Amino acid sequence: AQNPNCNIMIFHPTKEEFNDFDKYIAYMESQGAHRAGLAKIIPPKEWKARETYDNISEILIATPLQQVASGRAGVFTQYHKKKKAMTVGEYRHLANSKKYQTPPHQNFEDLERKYWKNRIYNSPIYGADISGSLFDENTKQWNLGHLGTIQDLLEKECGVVIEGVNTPYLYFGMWKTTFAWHTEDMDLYSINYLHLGEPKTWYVVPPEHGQRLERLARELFPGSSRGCGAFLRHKVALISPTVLKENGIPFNRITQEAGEFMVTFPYGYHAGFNHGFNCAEAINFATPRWIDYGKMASQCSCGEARVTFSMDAFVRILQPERYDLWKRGQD
Ligand SMILES: O=C(O)CNC(=O)C(=O)O
Ligand SMILES: [Mg+2]
Ligand code: NI
Ligand SMILES: [Zn+2]
Repeated sequence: AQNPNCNIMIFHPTKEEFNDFDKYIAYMESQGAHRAGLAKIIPPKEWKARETYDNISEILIATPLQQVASGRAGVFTQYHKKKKAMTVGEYRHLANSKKYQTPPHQNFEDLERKYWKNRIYNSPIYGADISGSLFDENTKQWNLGHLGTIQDLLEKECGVVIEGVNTPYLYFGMWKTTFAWHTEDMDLYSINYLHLGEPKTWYVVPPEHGQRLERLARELFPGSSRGCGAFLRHKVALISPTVLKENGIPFNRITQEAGEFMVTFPYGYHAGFNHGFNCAEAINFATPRWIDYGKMASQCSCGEARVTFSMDAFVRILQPERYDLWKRGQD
C-alpha cells in the first residue's frame, strides 16, 4: 500500500504532465497521495495563472464576514457577522492596518504559535465565497474555471443527466482569518490555488481516520452535537494541533505559498488560517473514485448548513433514502 503513514505529498509535475488534469490526479492517487487527505502541487516553472495581479482592486466583496470566536484558545467556535461591502483595494488597506496586520515573527512556526495563542482575542474580517475567477481565459492548464463539471462526472459514471452548475469561488484573507474543520459538500474533492499574497496554513486528518475527529468533536462541542448529528457541516468548530495531539487524533500540517495548488481528497477533514492579506480561488470536483464517498456522505438536516442549488441532485440520486429529510432542512 502506497503512503501507509498518510503523509502529505508534494508534487512537481512537468509542463507535459500539467496538460491532462484528470490523469495527474489519478497519478497522485497511484502514489498514495489521497491517504493524507491533502496534497500540494507546485506548477512547472513555465506556467502562470495570469499576467499580473495589478488590476484586481475594484472587485467587490459584497458581504465581508467578521469572524467572532467563543470558547478557549484551543477549542472554540466562530460565527460570521456580516459587514458592509467593500472593494478588494479597501479590504487590502484594512488587512494592512495596525489593528489587523500580521505581527512580527521569526518563521512560519513562530506565527503558528502566535495564531493558536491569540486567535480568539481578535475578530478578523474574511472576504469568502465570492463567485468568480482570476485565471486568464488563455491559461489552458489547471484553470479552475475550465474543469470538467461534477454533473458531467455523475452522468458519465452513473448514466443520469442532472441539473446544476459548478463554478469557482474567490477568498480574500487577512491575518487570523480562519477556516473551520470540515469536509467538502457531499465529501467531494476540492482544489485551491493561492493567487497572491501571504501564506495559508492547513491541517488535515487522513480520510481513513475521519471518524476519530468526529468523535472528539462530539466530546468537545457537546451542545452542538445534540443539536445535529453532522454539526461539522456547519463549518464553525476549531480544535488546535495541541488538543488533537493530546487526544491521539492522527493529523498533518503544511503551509501553502502563493503560486501553489492544494487538493483535498474525499472525506479529508481540513482547517487552517491565513498569514496576512491574500487571495485564493477554489472549486469542488469529482472523479470516479468519489462516487462511493458521495453515496456515504453525512448530511446536516437541522437547517444550519444551507448549501448551493447543485447539491440537491447529488442527494436525490446518490442518497434517495435521505433526500426527503435533507430537503426539509433546506426549506
Ligand atoms: O481557503 C479557505 O478559506 C478554505 N478553503 C477550503 O476549505 C478548500 O479549498 O477546500
Ligand atoms: Mg478590479
Ligand atoms: Ni474545504
Ligand atoms: Zn446541522
